Amino acid sequence: EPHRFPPDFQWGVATSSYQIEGAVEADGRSPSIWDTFCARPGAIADGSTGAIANDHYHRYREDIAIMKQLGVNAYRFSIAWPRILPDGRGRVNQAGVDFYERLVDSLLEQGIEPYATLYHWDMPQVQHDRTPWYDRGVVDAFVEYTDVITRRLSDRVKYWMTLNEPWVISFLGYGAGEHAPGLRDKELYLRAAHHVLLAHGKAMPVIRANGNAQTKAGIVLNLNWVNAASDSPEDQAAARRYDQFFNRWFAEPLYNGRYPEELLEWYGRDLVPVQPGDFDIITTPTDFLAVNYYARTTVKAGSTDPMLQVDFVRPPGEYTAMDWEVYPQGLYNILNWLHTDYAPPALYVTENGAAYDDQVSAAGEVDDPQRLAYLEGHFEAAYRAIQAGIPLKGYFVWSLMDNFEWGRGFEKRFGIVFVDYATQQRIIKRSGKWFSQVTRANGLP
Ligand SMILES: OC[C@H]1O[C@H](O[C@H]2[C@H](O)[C@@H](O)[C@@H](O)O[C@@H]2CO)[C@H](O)[C@@H](O)[C@@H]1O
Ligand SMILES: OC[C@H]1O[C@H](O)[C@H](O)[C@@H](O)[C@@H]1O
Repeated sequence: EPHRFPPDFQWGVATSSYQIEGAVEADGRSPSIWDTFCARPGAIADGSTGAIANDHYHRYREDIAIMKQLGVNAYRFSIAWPRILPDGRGRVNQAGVDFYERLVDSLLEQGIEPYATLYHWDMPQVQHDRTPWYDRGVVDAFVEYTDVITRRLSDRVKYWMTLNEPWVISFLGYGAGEHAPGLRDKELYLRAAHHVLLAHGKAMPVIRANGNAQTKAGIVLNLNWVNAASDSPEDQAAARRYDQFFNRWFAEPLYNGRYPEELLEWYGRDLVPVQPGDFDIITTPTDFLAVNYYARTTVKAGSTDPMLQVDFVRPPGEYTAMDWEVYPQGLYNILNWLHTDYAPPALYVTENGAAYDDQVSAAGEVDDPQRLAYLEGHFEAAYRAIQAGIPLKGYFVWSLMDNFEWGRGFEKRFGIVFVDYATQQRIIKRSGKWFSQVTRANGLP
């Protein structure tokens, strides 16, 4: 049925700075909101921190040799704000810029296109003390950081992403208390949600000004396929509300200068601190939309989430170790929705992958058939998306290697490369050896 991807398709792997880098005190780095959040009891399921992680700081060169073995033509990573501006603003930490210059230099000389995420959830603690995401001052703080780092790197970085997953930043950070800084307040979530969009909009012309005519920028949304548990009229209303909350809350502002009206009303329209010209800033034209896709969420009328009055149903099917339903059709559905409704000139899958229990065999191999089947089904959905005329330009697997899985710690392994945390040994997994032939064939056997 299906083989070959377009000739210039970007095959990638993805990481974030706090998840892989470690060396949290090295070279003038100040603590991030995650360094502080990991101290909180019950915050990390395994009681771990990102202090060491994969030691990608002291070890990037070896990790790039592994990407060459995987045959990626693209690597997606984040830049740690805590290393660039340790005081949050003002004094540039030259050693911090240096690391990202060495990283980008070593990537380009191995022919790997760098895709840089500016914010992947690791705001300096000291800056959070002045401007939490719910404080409108955060916008100019982020623009300043954007300005400093885009001035140093845009000679060599063409592809820039503003913020990773506004929903996670605002709801998990400020609404559910599950992510740094660990606050639980409807108003704080809605304000943080708005300042993430504004921070995205205000950064766009700074990225373009500090670049060339080749510079491309956009935001990264997490989007999952949402499913009504039944056709009961109040189960379909529950699903519609969770869809608005999860998928439409950022996409509608970015393309149509509006929040989803009925959920805005349900919340209390006043809680969102919209000022004049905010939607003009939020709608600033992007070169692409980056999508982070993992699962189908099936919703019923209920009160688990008391804010949304919904319960979650697990339909019969396959579940990852995160307890996420495997649903490749979902990826095709999300990409087609975005295509038909927002017509972005380019789409990237900047994240997709799965956590399964990995073991090193006596032979020293990691046999992950369930991860391999996850990836195969989703690459298949992406291939169908391209055949339907959807302008998908690349696909980045989450993740290059096992890393700090935020509130799950190291117990959840998303790598196509295994990490023995005892020694920092990388073992390419079966899923990784298969990916290595997918990249070289530029499609599926
Ligand atoms: O760790 C479990 C975590 O899962 C969900 O959060 C996901 C979300 O579905 C994704 O779209 C993704 O980008 O990021 C999240 C981080 O894992 C749950 O909603 C969340 O409460 C839960 O902690
Ligand atoms: O929580 C699973 C994934 O969610 C998000 O998409 C993050 O960018 C990634 O760091 C994490 O692994």
